[PDB]
Amino acid sequence: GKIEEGKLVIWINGDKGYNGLAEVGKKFEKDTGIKVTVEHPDKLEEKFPQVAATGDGPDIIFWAHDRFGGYAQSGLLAEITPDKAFQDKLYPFTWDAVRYNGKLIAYPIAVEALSLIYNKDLLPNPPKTWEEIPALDKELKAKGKSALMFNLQEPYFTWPLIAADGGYAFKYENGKYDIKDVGVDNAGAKAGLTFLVDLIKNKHMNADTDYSIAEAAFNKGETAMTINGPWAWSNIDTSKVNYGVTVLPTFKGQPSKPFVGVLSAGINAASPNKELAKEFLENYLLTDEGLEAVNKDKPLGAVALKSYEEELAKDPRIAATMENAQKGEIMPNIPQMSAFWYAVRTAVINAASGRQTVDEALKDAQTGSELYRQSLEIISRYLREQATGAADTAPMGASGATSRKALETLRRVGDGVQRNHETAFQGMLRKLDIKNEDDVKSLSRVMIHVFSDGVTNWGRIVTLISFGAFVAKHLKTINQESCIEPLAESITDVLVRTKRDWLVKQRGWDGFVEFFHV
Ligand SMILES: Cc1c(C(=O)O)n2c3ccc(Cl)c(c13)-c1c(nn(C)c1C)CSCc1cc(n(C)n1)CSc1cc(c3ccccc3c1)OCCC2
Ligand SMILES: OC[C@H]1O[C@H](O[C@H]2[C@H](O)[C@@H](O)[C@@H](O)O[C@@H]2CO)[C@H](O)[C@@H](O)[C@@H]1O
Repeated sequence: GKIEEGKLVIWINGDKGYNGLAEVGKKFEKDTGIKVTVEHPDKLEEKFPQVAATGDGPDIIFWAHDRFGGYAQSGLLAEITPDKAFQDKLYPFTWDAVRYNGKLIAYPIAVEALSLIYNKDLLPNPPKTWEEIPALDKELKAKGKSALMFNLQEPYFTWPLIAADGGYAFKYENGKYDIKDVGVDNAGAKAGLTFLVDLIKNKHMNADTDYSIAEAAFNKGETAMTINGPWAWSNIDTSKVNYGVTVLPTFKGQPSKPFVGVLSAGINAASPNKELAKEFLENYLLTDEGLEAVNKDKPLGAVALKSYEEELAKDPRIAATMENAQKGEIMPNIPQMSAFWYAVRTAVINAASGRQTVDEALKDAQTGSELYRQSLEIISRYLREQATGAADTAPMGASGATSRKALETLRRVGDGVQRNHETAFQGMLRKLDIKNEDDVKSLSRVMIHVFSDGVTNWGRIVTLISFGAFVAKHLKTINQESCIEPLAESITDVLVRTKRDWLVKQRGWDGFVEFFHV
């Protein structure tokens, strides 16, 4: 339950240079007498938010930057406040990757992008296009080899192809994300994923291939190509395969667009060792010697530290990494990234296995990715118009008909629940004694308990939201209207976290509208 004072516990993924990181920890111990323990738990990016929410977990968590906005939003990360001298030692765009609501919430370490890795003794020149891979596989099959194996279990590896002809996560224009505008089930995404599925149908790839299977095949000289990041180069070096690292193939004449990650280190908000952690990260790890120790274990990519990157940049494999990165897109760090990845992971796995068609898989992924924002739209608008008596005139935006009709439905059914359950609602409002924002943020734990116990149905979702409206009316009448949007956010988080899979199975809010159709 409590993080131990006077030591450092660090989590890093098991594909990274954790032995090199431990060597940095031993240098830290030699100076300070403070022991550093490096661990690489399975699913650490899922475990961290669970354990840290209880005040437990590591002092320092390493992951790509995309998960950190979610952690920061949940209050799990300490704000990072390096001095100018330190900040100037790292590239500005790396600090940008770890900025969330105006605050730095991790230290950037290195820039990662996937590349095409190829065996020059099988394939002296890499394919420039995805479309030529089937014919190459046919040539290679006659030699008792295959063209390509890569991890089909993690959507990170398949995204570059999905993105190539126009798939996107959240639209980015005019220096801004439009979180309502999700690009998972458009014609471009379908074209990419169909190409992948056709590779599998035509026995060029196997839907069961995972990281270890692809890595072993490439490193044993059994397959001519793989798709992987810099961390994989150590094991390829050890294997003695004559390998190149190059630009990903094009699809429909367009570059493959990898999602670019910045390996980052956050400090747990519950750590009593924040000063020790800052010292470790700034004055041991983010040094030429610290990064070299990690990079010698498993390569980092293009490091954030300018002095060391100037050495590393002369490596053609790093040049290739950066070429692919420039053709791709820096991942968002918005809290909705976790859901996007979960939705797309399932879509790829189901399309690849034949459990769903591409169209079915991508429709579900779209709905899953849109769920938080659409739910918040509906719930916020209902609570606010209930509180004030006046509706919001702003356009609903994307999937607007569904939002509008869900709101219209919820007006009917939710107004009814408020009337019929006035007595329970008034009683409970009095018991909970909500006076301010602090009281609203305290509701989540109890709300999750109540709502997640028992059966799942649309009626209970209506009760959740309708009591929210009942509370919002109270908040407005005591001059606490500023608490309504935090309330709506809390209710939305409870709903979507606890009922994600059920919601997607209903066609989200279209299910709700149909369920209560008069
Ligand atoms: C039965 C019921 C449900 C449900 O079926 O899941 N929900 C209610 C919401 C409110 C009420 Cl009054 C009732 C319910 C209810 C009760 N009896 N009857 C006859 C009714 C209709 C009281 S026993 C259940 C209960 C409620 C709380 N506790 C400690 N136990 C307050 S902690 C909280 C909970 C919220 C909240 C939802 C929005 C905002 C704040 C919330 C703060 O939503 C919980 C999920 C929705
Ligand atoms: O597959 C979804 C997954 O993609 C990214 O994770 C990468 C990670 O960034 C790399 O450093 C390397 O470890 O491979 C992972 C893919 O298995 C996202 O960072 C992650 O949040 C997301 O779930």
